[PDB]
Amino acid sequence: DIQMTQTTSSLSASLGDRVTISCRASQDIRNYLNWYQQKPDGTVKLLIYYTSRLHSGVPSRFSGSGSGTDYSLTISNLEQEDIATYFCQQTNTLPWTFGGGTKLEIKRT
Amino acid sequence: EVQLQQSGAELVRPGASVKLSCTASGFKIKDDYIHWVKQRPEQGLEWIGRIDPANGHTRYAPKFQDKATITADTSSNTAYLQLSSLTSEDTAVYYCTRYNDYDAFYFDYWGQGTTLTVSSA
Amino acid sequence: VTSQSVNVVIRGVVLFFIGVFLALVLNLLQIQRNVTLFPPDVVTSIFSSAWWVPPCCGTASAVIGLLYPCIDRHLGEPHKFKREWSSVMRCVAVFVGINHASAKVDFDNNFQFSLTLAALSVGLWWTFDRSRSGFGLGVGIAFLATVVTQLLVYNGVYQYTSPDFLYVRSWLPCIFFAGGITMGNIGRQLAMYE
Amino acid sequence: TLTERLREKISQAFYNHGLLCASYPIPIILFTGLCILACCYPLLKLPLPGTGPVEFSTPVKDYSPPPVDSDHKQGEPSEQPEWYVGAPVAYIQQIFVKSSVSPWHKNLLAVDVFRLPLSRAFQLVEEIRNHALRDSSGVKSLEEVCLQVTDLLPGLRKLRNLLPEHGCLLLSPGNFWQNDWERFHADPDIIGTIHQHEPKTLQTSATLKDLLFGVPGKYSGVSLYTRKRTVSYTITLVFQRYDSRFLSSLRSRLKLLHPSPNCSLRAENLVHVHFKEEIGIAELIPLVTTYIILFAYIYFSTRKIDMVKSKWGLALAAVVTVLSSLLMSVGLCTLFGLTPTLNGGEIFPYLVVVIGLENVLVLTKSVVSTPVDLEVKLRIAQGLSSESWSIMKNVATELGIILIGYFTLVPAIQEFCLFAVVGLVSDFFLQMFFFTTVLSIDIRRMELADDSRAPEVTWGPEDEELWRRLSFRHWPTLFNYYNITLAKRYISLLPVIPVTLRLNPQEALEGRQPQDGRSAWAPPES
Ligand SMILES: *[C@@H]1O[C@H](CO)[C@@H](O[C@@H]2O[C@H](CO)[C@@H](O)[C@H](O)[C@H]2NC(C)=O)[C@H](O)[C@H]1NC(C)=O
Ligand SMILES: CC(C)CCC[C@@H](C)[C@H]1CC[C@H]2[C@@H]3CC=C4C[C@@H](O)CC[C@]4(C)[C@H]3CC[C@]12C
Ligand SMILES: CC(C)CCC[C@@H](C)[C@H]1CC[C@H]2[C@@H]3CC=C4C[C@@H](O)CC[C@]4(C)[C@H]3CC[C@]12C
Ligand SMILES: CC(C)CCC[C@@H](C)[C@H]1CC[C@H]2[C@@H]3CC=C4C[C@@H](O)CC[C@]4(C)[C@H]3CC[C@]12C
Repeated sequence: DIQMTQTTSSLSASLGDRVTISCRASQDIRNYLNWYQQKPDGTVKLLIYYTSRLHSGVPSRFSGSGSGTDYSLTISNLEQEDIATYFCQQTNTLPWTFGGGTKLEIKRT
Repeated sequence: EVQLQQSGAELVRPGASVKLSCTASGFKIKDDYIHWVKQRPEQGLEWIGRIDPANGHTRYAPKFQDKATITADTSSNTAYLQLSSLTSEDTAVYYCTRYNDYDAFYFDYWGQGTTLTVSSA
Repeated sequence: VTSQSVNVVIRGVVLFFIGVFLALVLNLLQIQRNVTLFPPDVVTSIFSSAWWVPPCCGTASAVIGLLYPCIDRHLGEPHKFKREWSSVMRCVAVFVGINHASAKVDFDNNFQFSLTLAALSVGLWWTFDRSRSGFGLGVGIAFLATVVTQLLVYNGVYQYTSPDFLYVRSWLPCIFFAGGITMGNIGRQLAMYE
Repeated sequence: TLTERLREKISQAFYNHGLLCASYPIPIILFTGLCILACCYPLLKLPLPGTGPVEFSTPVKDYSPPPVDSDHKQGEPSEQPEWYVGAPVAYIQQIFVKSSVSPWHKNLLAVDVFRLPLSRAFQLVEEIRNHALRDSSGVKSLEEVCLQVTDLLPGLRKLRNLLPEHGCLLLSPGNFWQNDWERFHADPDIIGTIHQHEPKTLQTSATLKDLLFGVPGKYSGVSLYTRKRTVSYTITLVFQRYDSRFLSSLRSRLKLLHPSPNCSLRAENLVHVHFKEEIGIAELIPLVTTYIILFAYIYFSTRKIDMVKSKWGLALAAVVTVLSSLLMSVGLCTLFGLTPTLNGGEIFPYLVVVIGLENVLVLTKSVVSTPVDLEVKLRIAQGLSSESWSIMKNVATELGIILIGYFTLVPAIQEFCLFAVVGLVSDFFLQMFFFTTVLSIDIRRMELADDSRAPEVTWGPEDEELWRRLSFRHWPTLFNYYNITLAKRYISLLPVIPVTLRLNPQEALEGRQPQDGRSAWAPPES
């Protein structure tokens, strides 16, 4: 029943910059929010679980924070391999719901 | 080390049934649940359901309670998702997934995804 | 002045001590079939079950072991079959073994006790003392002394034992006869020694 | 009639073989020595000497309760001990809660060392009790798996409200205040109420504080404040059933709530602990009494003899004869096709007194009464002719009763009598050969002669397996309070779940109650 909303569908950012991604839960989810990165190739990888725990092999460049209904994901310096789409998933109520997803891109002109 | 190889792309006329497959390499499916995730091009990721291969207990989302059935076979180390009465709304990529931690419930390892298309053609 | 007076008291006190010690051991031997979750200490073994059974049984042993070596002398022809005291040690060993068995053996409570107990008792009799007068004395004392206390505990006023109830419905008479033949034999061996 | 003819025949045979017995002093004793070993010794290795495994380790990778009666006979090379058969009484889960504080300062008091960690105990217990699987196939919550207990034993009224009842068996330091944080906060003597029931002297049974803390006393003493340490306790969970999914979920939830840095606990194997039936001294007094009765009997059987050369030789020979006969018989019982599972320890003295020494003793009298002075074969011949039919009748009389003894339906008596018959026949053979040979050699020889940093939390290999540093009566005392026995059964100990708490010294200063520097309790003899 819980709906996760990512208002910023697209977030243009330059290489080497710090990028923040935020999604809002319809209700309190008790710090149960995981972040997934889907490459344009279609592969899906897990970045952050619980609310800020780094998964094995994920670079320390990625970090997360938040509580209650507001959560955020931060990237220290945007790399070329970090140009993908990111989803946030809640694991508080059994019908797990994913976010709308946000896509990153590089600045032009 | 741990991989979840999936079947190939599928194209089936509407009204029939499709049985997608997921083979697990690097681990035994008795240890963890197996999940199926549907991703339409713009509707975003959706949760279909899961099965416990060691017990056979399955649970689905209310949307897919009747549309989808999930089965697994321990001996072949594979899990199957079957869709019945295919309709044009089912054109999406389907991901086979497990999870390791049983409190955080994070989908640690994902399959490559199988594109499924339904049309009269 | 006379030897009888200065020896009867010694025999009686030694037999009383032996009887009370043997009964103290046998109380544990027959009671330890089950134990509480918390085991007790060694000191509590004294006066473990009954308040006044040690002295009464000890004085009964003393009186029986002084009377038994006297009936034969009154009749004549004292005992000569098992003069050696090692036979008496065998007697007491068999007595404690019988008590141990009755503590931790189980047979058919009907139609088997009357065979096994009687057979072992008569076997002990002719193994240790073939005195026919001794057998008559043992038979005439055993059940006669058992029945009065059995009726007393069956009446319900002093019913301190549940599993006995009616007389001639337990293994006690055989053990009582075995004790009757062990005591008395001990006393006559001591009397013939001194 | 035939009686005198049979007597003459048996006496003639006895006289004839006596010369043969005396003719070979060394060969016959060598034969006896060889046969004693050959008949019984090689199969004596099979019985267990008495030692056995008490702790069994099972990997947590895949665990199922052992089968109870799947096999009529257990496999020989199987590693599973004889007690590791049925389901365990309960599964014990320990949650070791270590803690530390930010930089120590002088304003902290001794009561803070107890107040700061135990404050979170109520919250931790509440989290454990309310934990549930959000996505489960089998069990859901702690209620369906916990070992329910109704009430304590009668006479333990003093422990009411200090031990759980009418609910899951969960032990924690919060039991001192009945898991009421308001009561704990309002309590003005934390150390006093913790050590209220502490015995003034050493006691074998587990202390109530030890039971509730689940930790050896060196980690929970008041003296830690001198070393700037902090009290560490353990929330104990007792499980009637095992659910790997639920246990893993509980561990993961606790690790998420209170992550423990630099923790490398293996959590690899279960431990099964089997508790034997403890035998008190009450069951031992008859045993030593009958042993000393046996010693008195054998001593009185001896000392009734006079030897031409020795004074204790043939008596020792007779004792060796009976001992070796019974040792041969207890082993040959297996070859007879009968169960050797009898206890033996209490059987031995009654067996010896039943076998007796009259037959061996009576042989010596005529032999030493033989009037022959020089010849030894002669002395053997007349002595054995005199003893003829006597030992025969003695042995026959002693053995006839045993058949009727085992003709009854009692299994233990039947086993005793089956041992007794073979013991008696082996004793007869051995006294017929070895004793006569040794007395022959004795007769032969006779005539021939004539700054100030608070220590950090560590999770080394000593925190794991901490239960084995508890009192040896810890678990039996805990289960006995609820009328649950471990005498014939075993328990399984799951790996400990580490929990680490970080504490703020400013918290103690803010919650500093008046008169906190004094307490009625004082560490005795320390
Ligand atoms: C404590 O447990 C024992 C068993 O260990 C109970 O004893 C049983 O009692 C019932 C009647 O209440 C008998 O039918 C059984 O034969 C007894 N079994 C044994 C082994 O003694 C005892 O009743 C329990 N007591 C309490 C207060 O719970
Ligand atoms: C000596 C004469 C009187 C006959 C022998 C009787 C004596 C020696 C024997 C025979 C019966 C025996 C008793 C039989 C049963 C019990 C109940 C149990 O708690 C063990 C002790 C006790 C109380 C025994 C003590 C010794 C005893 C009294
Ligand atoms: C020499 C004789 C005549 C004197 C009296 C003998 C005494 C010692 C005997 C006779 C009757 C016996 C009692 C008869 C019945 C019972 C009940 C049984 O469950 C335990 C032993 C007990 C309690 C016996 C104890 C010993 C006893 C009191
Ligand atoms: C006719 C006469 C000589 C026969 C005497 C037989 C006696 C000595 C035998 C026959 C039955 C035997 C008992 C049978 C069973 C048990 C139980 C066991 O746990 C200890 C030994 C014990 C207690 C035995 C002791 C000796 C015993 C009492």
